[PDB]
Amino acid sequence: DDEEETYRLWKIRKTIMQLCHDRGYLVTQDELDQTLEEFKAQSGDKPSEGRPRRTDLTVLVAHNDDPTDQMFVFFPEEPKVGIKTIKVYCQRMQEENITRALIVVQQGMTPSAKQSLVDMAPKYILEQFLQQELLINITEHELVPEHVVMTKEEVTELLARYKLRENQLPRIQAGDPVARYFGIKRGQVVKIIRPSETAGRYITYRLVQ
Amino acid sequence: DADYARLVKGRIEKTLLGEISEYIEEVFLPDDCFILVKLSLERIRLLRLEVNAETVRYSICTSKLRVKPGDVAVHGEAVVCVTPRENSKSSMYYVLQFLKEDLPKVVVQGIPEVSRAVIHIDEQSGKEKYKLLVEGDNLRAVMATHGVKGTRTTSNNTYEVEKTLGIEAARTTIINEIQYTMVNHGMSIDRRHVMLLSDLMTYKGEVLGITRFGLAKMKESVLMLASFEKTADHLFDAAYFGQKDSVC
Amino acid sequence: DQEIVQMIGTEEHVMAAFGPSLEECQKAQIFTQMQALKYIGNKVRRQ
Amino acid sequence: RPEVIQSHSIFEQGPAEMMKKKGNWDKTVDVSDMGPSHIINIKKEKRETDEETKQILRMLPKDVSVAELLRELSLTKEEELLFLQLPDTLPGQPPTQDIAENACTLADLTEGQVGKLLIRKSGRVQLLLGKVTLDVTMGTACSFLQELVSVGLGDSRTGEMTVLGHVKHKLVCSPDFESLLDHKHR
Amino acid sequence: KQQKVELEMAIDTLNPNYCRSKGEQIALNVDGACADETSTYSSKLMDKQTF
Amino acid sequence: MLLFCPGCGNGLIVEEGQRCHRFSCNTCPYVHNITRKVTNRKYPKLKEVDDVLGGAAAWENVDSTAESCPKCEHPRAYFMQLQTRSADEPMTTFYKCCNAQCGHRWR
DNA sequence: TTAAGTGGAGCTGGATGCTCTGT
DNA sequence: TCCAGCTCCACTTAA
RNA sequence: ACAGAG
Ligand SMILES: [Zn+2]
Ligand SMILES: [Zn+2]
Repeated sequence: DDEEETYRLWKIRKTIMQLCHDRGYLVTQDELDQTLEEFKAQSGDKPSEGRPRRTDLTVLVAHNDDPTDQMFVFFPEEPKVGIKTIKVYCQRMQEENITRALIVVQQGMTPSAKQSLVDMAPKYILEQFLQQELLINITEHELVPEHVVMTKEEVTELLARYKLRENQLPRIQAGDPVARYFGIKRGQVVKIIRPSETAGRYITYRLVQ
Repeated sequence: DADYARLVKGRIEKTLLGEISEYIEEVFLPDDCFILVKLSLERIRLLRLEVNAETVRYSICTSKLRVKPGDVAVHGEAVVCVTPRENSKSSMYYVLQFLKEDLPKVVVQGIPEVSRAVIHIDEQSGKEKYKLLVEGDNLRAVMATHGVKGTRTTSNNTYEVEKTLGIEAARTTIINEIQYTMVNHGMSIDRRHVMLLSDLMTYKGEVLGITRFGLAKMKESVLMLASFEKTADHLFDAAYFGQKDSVC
Repeated sequence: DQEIVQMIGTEEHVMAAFGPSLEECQKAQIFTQMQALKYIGNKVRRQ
Repeated sequence: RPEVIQSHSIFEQGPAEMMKKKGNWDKTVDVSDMGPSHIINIKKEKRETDEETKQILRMLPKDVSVAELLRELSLTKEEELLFLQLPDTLPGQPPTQDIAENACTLADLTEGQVGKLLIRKSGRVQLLLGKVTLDVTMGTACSFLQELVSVGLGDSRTGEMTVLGHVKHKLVCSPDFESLLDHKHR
Repeated sequence: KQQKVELEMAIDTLNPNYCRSKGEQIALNVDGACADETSTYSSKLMDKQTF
Repeated sequence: MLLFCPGCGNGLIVEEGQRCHRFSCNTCPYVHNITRKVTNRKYPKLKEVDDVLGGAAAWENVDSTAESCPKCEHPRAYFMQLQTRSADEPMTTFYKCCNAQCGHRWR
């Protein structure tokens, strides 16, 4: 191979940039439009190219809310990541005082490591992604509508317009791929823009629960 | 053109080791005994598969009676040898007779859940383009092979679409698939009926069936639940839980 | 074991199919008629 | 295990695969010309088809009764033991044996000529055993060992056992029911 | 009468096809180690096959 | 492959002795020393090749001074030989001609 | 070495159309 | 006649 | 419990 392996490290990186951009992190125009033949320049073929610590991202600051709110993306090399490698990434994350990270596992994650991500801390939140999910940006798939994470001042209008409580809205799971993509948590509301058969649009709403 | 279709077809359609080997042989020598597999590299070169002897070493060593990487050698670009080891669990070292029927059925290339794939042809005068039909049950893998346009592949199965693309893509698949089945038998239904059915199936975030199990997750009322199926169990549970039933 | 396989069949694929069944009886100590009848006896449901 | 395995466009030479395969197993430790290492050529292990016993070496169609009798007459004058199956009743009467039209067997008859065996053109073979002619055909081709042995209890408690020879071919004799019935239909 | 023949055939031990190490074990299982008043095999090895 | 003991006719197993590998019975002393190379070939079924060569594949068997095809009497045709089953089959010969205003398939 | 969390396999209990018309 | 939950048991990780 | 009818 080597032609195929670099293709993944370009497509995965490209999707993570669009994922970070859609979450509202500061992403530059040359990161999103990074071409395959341009990817070959900073990191080349597999002997020169390094997977565990060359392709890591940390430049992503939450430029809307605050430049100190920052997030990692990590690319482990072992297909099943143990707690040891998690603890390695956690203490590096502890030193930098960053509170969010993405871990991009290649085949899976061992069960005792998965349990750690639930309870390591509420103030140190890490999201597992399999790379096989990142080879295709699901927000550009033809069956997936536009999702828009609503602000609290807009949720308060939705519930006022219909005179609802929150627990009467339809539900969306936190384990949903598109919920994971936007990184939303319980009690956020997503606006969903379904396309009509005509030129028009229908607007619907869901509650994360 | 078809030359590109057959490449990526060969990246999803399962091929077994026995399908690309011109023979497999046991060899007993005075100093050692082993099983040997010679790959038919002519047939590899035609079927456009990206496998060789060094890759077949990686197809083996996974889920095959804990065979060791050391025990598998790649003495030439066409040959592999699997030195048998004692299973040391409900078996005799003579486990070569297990491998001689099992080693061909290991998967060297492709997606394990795909039974077959076929190329399909359009007949319109304006164009000619080839779509690939996959009879199998791993949507995520087919969305991620090099050379499949992952943004426009679809599935019949609502459970696969839910697990891969979320509840709102599963909701559209219930609409598309019911409407497809109705149109083929010449029935017609206004879209607003199949729309409401799919929105009832997905409003709690999971695709719930119209079975007794799905209805027990949707409906709170004991007497509604007890007037369909499992009429005894729902009434004893309401007694245990002390549930009060809205007569609404 | 030979006279069993003679009855079942002497084609190579018929022998290959029956092969894993010889390899079961040789794991147990069943080599004799009396041993085999003892094995069946310990499986019979008593009426 | 490194997963990103590399491949190349070059075409494998035919002899290069052949000679690589050759070097993998042509090595031999046959130098031990010793007793233990030696092996008895007449006690090889039995490959399962008994006609095909030889799996290791120092390096079929079916016969018909006209051909069997021709080989033992012209090509080889050596005597050979056939084994033949007769019908349940021969066309005789038990001579003075105190009966009822009971079955007649070879144990009831007396020594002498009993009949004649005819080979016809086109391979038909008949056993003319009286006025009637019985048909003779080849039986199942056995290929296990068969031994024809005498047992004689020459004394009250002891005696002699003697092996007279091996048996190779089986003949089946049957009545020609079409000819018996074409005499007098019913 | 009720014809039931039995034969006993001798198998040699100096030929290479006899694993004497295993032959000593099987003979020791069948016969008690030194009794030899009644014994299937006279020698310390399996001498005979019965048909 | 199944091999059976000349003595008792139980099934043999392969084991290792002090000088050679042996076929050995489990129930009698009989052993057979593997003195020389012994083999058993399976020859399994390969894939179909029918829809693999159609549509301008990467064939290569053409050579200088090759014969013309019998209908067009021009060398504008490819020819190849392949095994259709396992390599103990005698190879079959097949050829296809593609010319202007002329499509045919021949054997 | 073993405590433990999670895979895979067998057991169990549930369900299978609407009515009249007679013996 | 077909199909979801519940429980038993091997099978790696991890200390 | 069986047969009918639509
Ligand atoms: Zn034996
Ligand atoms: Zn032509």
